[PDB]
Amino acid sequence: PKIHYRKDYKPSGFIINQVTLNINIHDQETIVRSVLDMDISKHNVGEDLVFDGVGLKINEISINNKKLVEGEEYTYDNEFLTIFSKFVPKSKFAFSSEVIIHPETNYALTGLYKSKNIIVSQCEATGFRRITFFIDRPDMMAKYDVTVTADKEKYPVLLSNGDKVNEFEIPGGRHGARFNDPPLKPCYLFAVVAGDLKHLSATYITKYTKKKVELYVFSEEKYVSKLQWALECLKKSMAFDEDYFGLEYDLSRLNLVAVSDFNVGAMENKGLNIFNANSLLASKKNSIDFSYARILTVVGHEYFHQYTGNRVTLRDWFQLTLKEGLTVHRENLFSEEMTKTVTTRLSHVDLLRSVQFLEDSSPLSHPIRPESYVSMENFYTTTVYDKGSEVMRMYLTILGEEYYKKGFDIYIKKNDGNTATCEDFNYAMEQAYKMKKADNSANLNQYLLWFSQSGTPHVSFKYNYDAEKKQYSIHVNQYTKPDENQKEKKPLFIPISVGLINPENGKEMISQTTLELTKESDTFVFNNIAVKPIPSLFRGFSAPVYIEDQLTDEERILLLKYDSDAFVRYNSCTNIYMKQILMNYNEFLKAKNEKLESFQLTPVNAQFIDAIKYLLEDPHADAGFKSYIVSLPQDRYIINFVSNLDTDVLADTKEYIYKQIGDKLNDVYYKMFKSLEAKADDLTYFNDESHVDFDQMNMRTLRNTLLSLLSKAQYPNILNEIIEHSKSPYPSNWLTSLSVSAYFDKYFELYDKTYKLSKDDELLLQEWLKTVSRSDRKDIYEILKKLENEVLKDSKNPNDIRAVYLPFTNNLRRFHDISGKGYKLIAEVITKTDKFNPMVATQLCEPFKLWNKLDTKRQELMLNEMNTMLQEPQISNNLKEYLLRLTNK
Ligand SMILES: CC(C)C[C@H](NC(=O)[C@@H](O)[C@H](N)Cc1ccc(OCc2ccccc2)cc1)C(=O)O
Ligand SMILES: [Mg+2]
Ligand SMILES: [Zn+2]
Repeated sequence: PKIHYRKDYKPSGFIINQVTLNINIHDQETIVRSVLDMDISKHNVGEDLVFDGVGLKINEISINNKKLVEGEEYTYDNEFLTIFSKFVPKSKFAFSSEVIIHPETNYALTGLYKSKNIIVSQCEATGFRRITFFIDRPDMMAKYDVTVTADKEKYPVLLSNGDKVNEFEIPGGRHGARFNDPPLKPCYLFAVVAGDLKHLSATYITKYTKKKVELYVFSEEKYVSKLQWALECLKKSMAFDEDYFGLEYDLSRLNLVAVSDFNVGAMENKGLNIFNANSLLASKKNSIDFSYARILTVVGHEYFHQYTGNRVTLRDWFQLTLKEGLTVHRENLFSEEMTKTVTTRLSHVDLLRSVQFLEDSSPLSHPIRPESYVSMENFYTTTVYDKGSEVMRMYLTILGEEYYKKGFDIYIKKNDGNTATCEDFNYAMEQAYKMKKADNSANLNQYLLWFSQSGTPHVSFKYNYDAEKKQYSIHVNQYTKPDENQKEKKPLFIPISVGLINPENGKEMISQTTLELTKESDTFVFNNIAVKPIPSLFRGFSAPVYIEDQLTDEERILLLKYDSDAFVRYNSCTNIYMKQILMNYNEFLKAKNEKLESFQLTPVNAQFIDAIKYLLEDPHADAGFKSYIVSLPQDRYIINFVSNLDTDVLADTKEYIYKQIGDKLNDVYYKMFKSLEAKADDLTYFNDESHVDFDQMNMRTLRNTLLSLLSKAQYPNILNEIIEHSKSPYPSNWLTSLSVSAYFDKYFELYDKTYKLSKDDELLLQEWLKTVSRSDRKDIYEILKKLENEVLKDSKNPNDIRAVYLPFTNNLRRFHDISGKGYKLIAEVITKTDKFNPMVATQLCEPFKLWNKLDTKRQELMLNEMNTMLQEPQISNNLKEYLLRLTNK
């Protein structure tokens, strides 16, 4: 397989100026006629004309309307069409082709495919070449004129990019629409949709130009009543880009379309965003709370690409983080402003430090701008997206809001409807940095290391306080562990937002301060510090690093109680838990290894338990934040701190810590579960489709977390509460009633009740499947088998497959069963899925990412399943490449 290197970028010897498509959809085949108006570029050296073209069946090809003949004048190997240079004109010419494709049997969901009764395209990154021949790379900018025809009764709604310029009838009960999109775009932003779609619409008037924009949200008829929140999210997105960035939408119309079968969450095709239904459709009756934030996130995110990705484009796929990390960052700012809850930021940090930190210490570790790739899996990653987002957010932290906005607007104005690279972004930020520091000497050259260096930096602290001098010192060190990408890691530009808390009264002792650490170590001294402070370090999580605060648990407790920054409070709690987990883990591990007949465990710090109770019982404290403090750190976060992690031992450690705290706090939890009911489950706005209260949803999160704690504990009579909860109108509640009932004889009664409530809404059924999969059941393997036989069957819908299996992979005790049966089961699913959808098969590999972090027995079991998969004669390029990289072959 071909390895592509970043440094080898060279412009094509061809230009494609105009694409004119005719897409004729029939029952058994789709006919795609394409005329490319092309030219020879200044880089041309009289090479062969080579088009990408995957799985296309050629009816004809022609140059200047002269039919070309196979073998003589072109060859085609199902991947590349080669037109021998002697037949390629030397000035402007027309290339035309007619190919046949088969969206009905395209279960890989890339290129043109059928999702239920909707025909839909997915072209990012390399899917356009599965529709027609092209030079399928994002620097080939062209104009598009697209005509789609189809059976009118089956496909009454025809959509593509641009303006609909004509609609016409065709003999045989068919009809057509022509869409012309004169602005240049890369082919990965082409889309087409045909179906019996229903819609909601609104008109948005832009802030400055006062342009009327038509907004249409589409879905199949069955679910059209689930579109209202998306439309509200879209309006919000557009207002935020105006308000924060001063950016308005440029086009007459924006369509959002929900489809049932989709490899990812959504896709920003220009004017025609296409979504996984699970990231567009929601109702209060038929969705869990999580859907509301998800739809807000995904509508926002694809909307923000209209600038960062669609108007300012990528020259090549190595710059992916410049559209994805920057767009994630824009959506984070949006969501933070929309939700007004601290849990928006904390949830993103929680993901980065579990999932992305895991990736960055795995054999898959890469910088946010990789130097090479064989498959797009090397790009579409939590590193590129989420660490990329934190790299983009660090500019805002360094510059502050006014100068960040100034630098952002420099980038937009300079690069609007060109291609840009990460260096172009850094440049624009640097111009702002100069303006802010007040000198053209200052630069951000060191900052560029965040794009090229892999691995997570470790930042550690020592302190000094001189009481006589009133002088306080923070000594900071950074280190990044060498890996496969850099043998010698350089110091990064790390911005460290800090506060100093007076431990006597909880007050801030200094103004807003961001320490700029640019060397391997530095000492920051503060004068006129009246009392020894407790430092509040990396406020807001100000750089994507392992923070080693070297604080005592008494200092962390004081921050947890009294600090002003939510992340630091959360982090201090996290750190207290980690110190406890590592200690108890080692005590259990020693008892297992030494086969001890008796041993001691270090109990949970009582003052920490007291602090949790203090916060829980504070009626002015935030319910979302409360839910994080009563939860231990994610397993995938904890794994970053333990070599040869024995999962069973970790499961015993967690059990012990949870039981220690519950033994003190269960009455508090019960009281709160009851006192929260009225506001959490308030039905006042249940039938107001547009009324979304993120604080109220966080109250339900807290109740549902507490209920789980109480049910695991077999708190007296909790089953009564569980059964009553099953009767709630909110799916978050009644599906929670299912999961927490796992600990009781009522589980299967609730399984049936909740199945019946879920079964007639495709997405709700998927949420039910997740709830069953995640259930803490001793007979979980038998339950999956029942899901497989009765519900999932041979569904190829990636939402169904992911729902049945992924939540189960997080079951620490059972997925990691020492027989290896869990690893076996998931490898079987990956291999089955790989036959028709290599992308989703590769997604299903996720639990294997930490394989080399586990105890040696499990390392061996996982490695055995990965090698079994690798040996499959029919393995896809995508899966093979992924597993080869993961297993360090
Ligand atoms: C909210 C947001 C983070 C949601 C998120 N959306 C996005 O990633 C969009 O903007 C992307 N352009 C859409 C996209 C994502 C992945 C992708 O694979 C190409 C590929 C091919 C082979 C192997 C791995 C990956 C193509 C498009 C979401 O879909 O989950
Ligand atoms: Mg289905
Ligand atoms: Zn994106």
